[PDB]
This record gives sequence, C-alpha cells and structure tokens, in this order.
Amino acid sequence: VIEKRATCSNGKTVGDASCCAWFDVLDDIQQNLFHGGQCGAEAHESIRLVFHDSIAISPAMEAQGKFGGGGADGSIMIFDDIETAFHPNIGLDEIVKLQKPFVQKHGVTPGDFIAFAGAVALSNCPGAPQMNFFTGRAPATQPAPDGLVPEPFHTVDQIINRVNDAGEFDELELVWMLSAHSVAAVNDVDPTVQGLPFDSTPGIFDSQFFVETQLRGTAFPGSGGNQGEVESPLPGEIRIQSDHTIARDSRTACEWQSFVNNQSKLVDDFQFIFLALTQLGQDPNAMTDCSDVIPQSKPIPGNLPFSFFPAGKTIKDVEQACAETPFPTLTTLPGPETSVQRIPPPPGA
Ligand code: HEM
Ligand SMILES: [Ca+2]
Ligand SMILES: [Ca+2]
Repeated sequence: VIEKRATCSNGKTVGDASCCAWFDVLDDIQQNLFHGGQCGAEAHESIRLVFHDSIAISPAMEAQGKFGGGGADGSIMIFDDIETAFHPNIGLDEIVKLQKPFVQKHGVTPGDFIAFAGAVALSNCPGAPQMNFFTGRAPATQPAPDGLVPEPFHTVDQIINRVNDAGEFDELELVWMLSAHSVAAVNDVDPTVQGLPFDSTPGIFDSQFFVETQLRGTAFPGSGGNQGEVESPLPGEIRIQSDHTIARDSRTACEWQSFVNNQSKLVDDFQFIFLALTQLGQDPNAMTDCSDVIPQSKPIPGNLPFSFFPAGKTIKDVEQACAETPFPTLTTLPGPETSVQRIPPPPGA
C-alpha cells in the first residue's frame, strides 16, 4: 500500500491523505455518539461491538466447505437483523442503530467505522492504551453464521478453542482481550437490572477487573441464578461464569494475575490484541494506518494506587489460583464496603 503522508485542513499530519476525512467522523461521534467524549454506555457498547463483529470468522468452518464469516467486515451492522438476533449478540442492536447513521452520512465502510468507534471509545477512558486505527475493510457480503461468539456459560476449553480457531490466539491472548471488561457493564444477564459493571471502575481502563474477579464471590448483586452469572464480591458488581473460571483455570490464572499492579503490561497487551481483533479477516499489509487521527489517551487522574483492594476487602478474600507467584499485597481503600453504581444504558439495550 502506497501511503502519502499529508497535512490535513485542521493542521494535523497523518500517515496517509485518506485519513483526513476521519477527523470529521471523529468530531461527529465524539459530540453525537459519546456525549462529549465520555467513557460511558455508548463507548462501552462500541468496544463490545468490535469483538462481536471481528471474532465471527472460522477457518475450521471454511475447511468444511461452509462460509465461516468475514471477521472484521462490518457484517454485524450490515446484516444487523440477522446477527443481532444471535443470543451471544444480545443487546447489540441498540448500539448498531445508534452507529448506522454515522456510517451512511460519512460514506465510510461499516467495518472501518466499528473499528474506529471502538478505538475512539477507548481513548475516552482514562488509562487506556494509545489506540491504533487502520482502514481498509470492505463491506461484508454475507452475514456471519451463529455459534461463533462466546457465551458467558461456555467452558474455558470451548472459549480457548473458539479464539484459537478465529485468529490463532493462544490462551494468554484470551486473557489479554478480556481486559476490555475493565470498562464495561452488563445489561441483559440479570433481567431485573441493567448496567451492572464488571469492576468497580467502569470508566477507568485499569486492572480492577483482574483484582476483583479473583476475590471470593459472596452474593448476587440483583436476582440470583441467572444463566452465565456467578456470585460477585461487591454489591452492584456482576461476575460472569466465563471470567470467574478463566481467572481460576491453571492455564490462564497466572496471566490473569499478571495484570494486577502492572499497568504497563495491561496497556501494552491490550493495545496489541485490540489491533489484532480489528484486523481479523483482513490482510494487514493491505490496510492503511490512520492511527494519528485517534485522540491521545489520558492518564488516570488523582493519586490513588493503580491497583487496590476495594474497601472492605483484603488479601484474605483473594482466591489464589496462580501457583507460580503469590497475589500481590495491595492497599485496601478505607471505609465501609460501598456498592458499585450502575451505568444505565440507552433504551433498547
Ligand atoms: C471471550 C469471551 C467473552 C465473553 C464470554 C464475554 C461476555 C460478555 C457478556 C455476557 C457481557 C454483557 C452482555 C450483555 O449484557 O448484553 C459482556 C459485555 C462486554 N464485553 Fe465481553 N465477553 C467476552 C470477551 C470480550 C472481549 C474480547 C471484549 C473486547 C475486545 C469484550 C468487551 C465487552 C464490553 C466492553 C462489554 C460491556 C458492554 C456494555 O457496557 O454495554 N468482551 N461481555
Ligand atoms: Ca463480522
Ligand atoms: Ca476498570
């Protein structure tokens, strides 16, 4: 791909002149999709959308003579009436419908738009890696088949096999991509309440997800026994069965614990695996690097430690599963155990 370094009308230099148009997309989605550049519900939904668009690719199926999906091809938006009805994709038609208009107005491909919005969404969350953005995804011509996006009730072996088929990702990289549950909430698992976060800092890209999933689960935050849900350690926080089990499985437990108190490994690994997800089904050497359009991510504000135990929790509440290295001794925030506030989603989530 021949790139032509250029200075856009806003005065910024980018690696290719074709990237300049994405500055108008950026300003539009920041004000009109993310309410002023927030790391709130639409940002969270947009990050989730990247994975549900991209992981739907299967070389194993292609080897059996069946279409296995095009990976990061924007199919979930183009064929939203089909894909968003798949149970793993529950609640994603809401964000697809909020995103659709931007695609049509700016004339960008659906796949490139999903990857762009995911990167911009993450750049709005303090602590996020400096995110990449490559263009070049042609519109999907066929919807993905079902059975490709992991469910919260799937076993660890099923999920490991699924991501290995999809992109040759190993079990370590499976843990890295689950860092996105550090900026995320659950709207459709518990039918009585929407917006329960996976960690106590859903607006901060940090390792609280990895700390808090390792604590002993003691209660359900809303109703009990929903499929794919297990007890969590804090009021207001939800824990799903897949994350609970991957944190405790001997193949992935030490990599899961490796992010605790290690911000630079969290940022580097997630930067890497997020980019890889957005290139599934594509030829990296045929894409254009428009990463200079993505805003600079901001640091976490304040002076609290990077990782900590939430108030009322100590090392005694950790279910140690990594046999090679002891869970780190973190500080405990002072005061009484406090509930995690929910993140109400837009209508239809
Ligand atoms: C690998 C297996 C995974 C499983 C089983 C899984 C499961 C889930 C479930 C059950 C929810 C809540 C969905 C709902 O209530 O509608 C969710 C939300 C979310 N997931 Fe995952 N996830 C996985 C991997 C990923 C990955 C790789 C990413 C990102 C690259 C991701 C990003 C998110 C985000 C950001 C949310 C929050 C959505 C919101 O706030 O509306 N997840 N995940
Ligand atoms: Ca797709
Ligand atoms: Ca967090």
